[PDB]
Amino acid sequence: HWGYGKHNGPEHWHKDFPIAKGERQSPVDIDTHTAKYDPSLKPLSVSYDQATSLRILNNGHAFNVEFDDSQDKAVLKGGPLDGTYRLIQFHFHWGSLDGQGSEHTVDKKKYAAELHLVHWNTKYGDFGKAVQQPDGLAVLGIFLKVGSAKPGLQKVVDVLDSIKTKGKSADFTNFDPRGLLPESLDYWTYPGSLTTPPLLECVTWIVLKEPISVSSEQVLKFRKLNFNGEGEPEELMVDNWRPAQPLKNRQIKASFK
Ligand SMILES: NS(=O)(=O)c1ccc(NC(=S)Nc2cccc(I)c2)cc1
Ligand SMILES: [Zn+2]
Repeated sequence: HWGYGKHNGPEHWHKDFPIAKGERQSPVDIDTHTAKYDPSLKPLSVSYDQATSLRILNNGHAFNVEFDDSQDKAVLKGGPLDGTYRLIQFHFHWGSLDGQGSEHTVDKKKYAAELHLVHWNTKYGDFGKAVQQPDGLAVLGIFLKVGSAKPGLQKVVDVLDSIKTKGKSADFTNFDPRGLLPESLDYWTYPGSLTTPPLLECVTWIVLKEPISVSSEQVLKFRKLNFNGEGEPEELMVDNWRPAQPLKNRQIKASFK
């Protein structure tokens, strides 16, 4: 199975998922001097006030906080998007050290971690149909740097003990994802892919300019999670990030001058 180790990591993925070398792969480096301001871009609309979180899951690659997406409760729209995208889950990618961990980079700078809030286009009826479409998903990416703690993250951090190993899940209702956002909604956007297998080229990427700060103690507890299942040799869940992929024939647009 694919992973992030020496023998099954990002350099291996193309063998089972040929699209790894495709024309709109993610993540990418965001070159801030080359990204063009696009005045025709609309403000982002994040409507999370009716969000219903259900569960948190260690899936052996990261942990997912899952939401009830059987109704328009938590949706993303506007920006570069047409139509409504429902929140289905969010997850993080992070490093073994504070100097690495994000998937996207900004002028080659790596952040300590990166949050992905995953949304699917309601015109395709379910998530499985949506990932088969070029405009099927919208993922909102948010960088994390280490500094002051993020109060809105602590509920997540405190449950990680109960989902230490692969396949474990825990009840996680009444969590408000609005506590994970930065102040500004300024963003870059470009067409890309899932950053893990099957690497489908179905994503409109929306990456926020402003990082959130988390504490060293918060990211430390990320790093205490396990890739392996219970009763297996311990491998710490760290460096579950794919590095920057060739931009090729794409332009990154900025929502801001
Ligand atoms: N890291 S990311 O580009 O935000 C991202 C978002 C969603 C997924 N995978 C979803 S949740 N599961 C999935 C998707 C497509 C096919 C299959 I099989 C499983 C995988 C990666
Ligand atoms: Zn991700």
